[PDB]
Amino acid sequence: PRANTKIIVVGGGGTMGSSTALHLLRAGYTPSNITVLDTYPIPSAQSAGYDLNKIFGIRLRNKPDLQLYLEALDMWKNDPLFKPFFHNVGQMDVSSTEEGIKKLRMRYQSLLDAGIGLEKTNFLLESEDEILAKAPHFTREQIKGWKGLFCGDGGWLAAAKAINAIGQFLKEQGVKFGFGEAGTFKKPLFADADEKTCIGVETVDGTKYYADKVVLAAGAWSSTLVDLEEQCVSKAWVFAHIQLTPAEAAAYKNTPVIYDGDYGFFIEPDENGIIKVCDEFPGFTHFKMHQPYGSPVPKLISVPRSHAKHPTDTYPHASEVTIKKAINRFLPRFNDKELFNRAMCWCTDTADANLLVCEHPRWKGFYLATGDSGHSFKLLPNIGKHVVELLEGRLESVFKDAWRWRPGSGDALKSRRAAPAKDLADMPGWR
Ligand SMILES: *Cc1cc2c(cc1C)nc1c(=O)[nH]c(=O)nc-1n2C[C@H](O)[C@H](O)[C@H](O)COP(=O)(O)OP(=O)(O)OC[C@H]1O[C@@H](n2cnc3c(N)ncnc32)[C@H](O)[C@@H]1O
Repeated sequence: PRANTKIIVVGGGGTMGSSTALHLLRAGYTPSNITVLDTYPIPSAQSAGYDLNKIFGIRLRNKPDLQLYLEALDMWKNDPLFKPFFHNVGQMDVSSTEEGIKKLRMRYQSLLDAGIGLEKTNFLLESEDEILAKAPHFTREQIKGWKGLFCGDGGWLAAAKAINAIGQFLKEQGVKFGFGEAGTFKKPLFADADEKTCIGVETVDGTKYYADKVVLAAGAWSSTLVDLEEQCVSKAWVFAHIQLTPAEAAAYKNTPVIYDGDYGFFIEPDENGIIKVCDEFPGFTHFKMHQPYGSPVPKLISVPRSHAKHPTDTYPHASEVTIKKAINRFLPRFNDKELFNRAMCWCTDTADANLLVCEHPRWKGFYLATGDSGHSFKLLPNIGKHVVELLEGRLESVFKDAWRWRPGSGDALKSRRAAPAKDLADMPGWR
């Protein structure tokens, strides 16, 4: 029974972890029977969801994407917990190359082919007046030859504030927590030597926790903690910040997310006039030597870098150039603004960009909730519901099949992206 079942959530201070913790409580699980274990207190300061904002937008690259999007949209708009952090300003994809424009038109036609009537809230913009109509901060000279795709259900998400909102609820309900070395996963605990029955986890300080079921939602650290057999390759993307005065930020109030595949994107300034700018690239890996549990031999795994141990860290010099090019494209008036809060954000890719959400093949009672593939923060409100369904053996096949244990199903180093990720050991400047 739910009331008498104990669950351990590793990485419960992150996106998929806190979501799982939330839906356990909603399902009627006893709060004191739930134990969240994360290196950092929720919201985890090293979590990929520990950001000013993320983008919410429709994307149909896999079979479960449509239902996951519709589910999250419904909750981002109506759920009293998540609603205050969704800003529905829309999103616009632009391009001036013939291949980029070609790609816009195909993405638009892709939405139509779903047959649910997405053409009602998604429009192609073939004129310059149509573009300026939805994004008046551009100039007519700037957007000469641009074509646009406007998705109206889009917008951005107050990321860290949303995870923090879940955390406040968890603590207020009486969920037990473990931080620092007492919250840092080391290995699972087993009943016998055959290791076919998991009964808990041990942290790096030696502390042991016992429960009926364990959930591993360690994000980009998952493949370093347990042996995922190269199903997940962790990569880092980059962003920077610029600050506008209230008078400068005025022309961008309620502005749609602007995106161009050949440059990157930016989001409207927040409460403090801060604009974030990402670029567009396959990501950076960081292979460092590590022994994940389940592997008999120290493998070389892409491990996220610790900002705590490396304070001077920003990002490679190549990133500085591409971020400045993005700024020159979208916000040329601010080309003299200073960049600050340069940082790297870590995700983990699967081969087909589907999630990795499944019970461990051998470790019965041990479950995996990772494989975010750098596009899953949008699933914060609803992903935890399906993880619970997995634990109770009620996950529908459309999700269970795509999220299945699938080693040797392709190369996650390249994934669905344009190129294999380069490593930070070959990029100068970030250290
Ligand atoms: C990097 C990035 C990602 C991103 C994005 C922009 C950037 C720069 N923009 C997005 C967007 O616009 N829209 C969107 O939908 N997603 C976007 N993303 C991706 C998103 O951030 C990730 O997909 C997602 O956040 C990852 O989820 P996950 O739950 O997997 O990740 P996490 O929050 O990092 O969770 C990890 C937690 O695990 C804890 N941890 C790590 N190790 C341990 C150990 N050993 N023991 C206990 N806990 C551990 C971490 O501390 C963290 O709390």
